Amino acid sequence: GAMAQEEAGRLPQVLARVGTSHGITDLACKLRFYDDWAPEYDQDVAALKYRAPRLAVDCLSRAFRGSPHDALILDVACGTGLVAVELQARGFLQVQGVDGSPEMLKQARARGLYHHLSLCTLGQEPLPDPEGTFDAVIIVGALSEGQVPCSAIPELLRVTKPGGLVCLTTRTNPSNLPYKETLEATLDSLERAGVWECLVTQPVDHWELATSEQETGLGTCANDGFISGIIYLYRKQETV
Ligand SMILES: Nc1ncnc2c1ncn2[C@@H]1O[C@H](CSCC[C@H](N)C(=O)O)[C@@H](O)[C@H]1O
Repeated sequence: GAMAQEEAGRLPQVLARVGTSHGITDLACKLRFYDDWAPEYDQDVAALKYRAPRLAVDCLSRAFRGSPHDALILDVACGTGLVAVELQARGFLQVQGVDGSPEMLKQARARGLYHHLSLCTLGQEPLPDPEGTFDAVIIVGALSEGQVPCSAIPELLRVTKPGGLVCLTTRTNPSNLPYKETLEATLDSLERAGVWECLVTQPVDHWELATSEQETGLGTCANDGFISGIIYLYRKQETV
């Protein structure tokens, strides 16, 4: 495909391509190309100031009545080694998930924090784990924008049991800035439906990028008007 299937089906392409299989050398090659930029992505989060991992992990435990020790936690391809290392110290002794880049997998798997990690990118297709599997899931830097199509996230929720916790972070408004409010309304519909109930939304640097204290004036010279980086935690299956 081109441009990761319009900056949406990127990962989804991998499941499509991995279906053929029987190509460990090239399958690694494709991932190897992704990992080429990978290091450039790491520094990118620092520039974005994704506090999520710090507050995100803390917030989950604060709202997570169950112990990550006895509960089964889930992490996605965006389960950066450090989040897991912090997760372990946080009190998570049980973790499962899926990741696309071996380098991303190496931190998690080689770390020895994740009980079981699986290679398999996706996005416009269901998550690898089954429903009612893990008591909670925590992914960072993966959303509708070629990485993890926001419709698929709810699949992660599906693999999460009721009363569980789902934690995610990425660019809130990479595009469709007004759609965020539309997006927020969508969560409420799911909450109302009973699928999941929004708990809290942790602060980030997303507001400042789109809106500047000075004003609209010289907007282009201000390099502002786009909201990015935000974290939030939702409960699994709850009433309104
Ligand atoms: N469902 C999924 N399965 C596997 N990998 C996924 C995934 N969703 C996102 N990813 C990961 O997201 C990255 C996109 S391309 C790599 C860029 C950089 N490593 C980064 O962290 O963004 C890959 O590392 C890929 O493994």
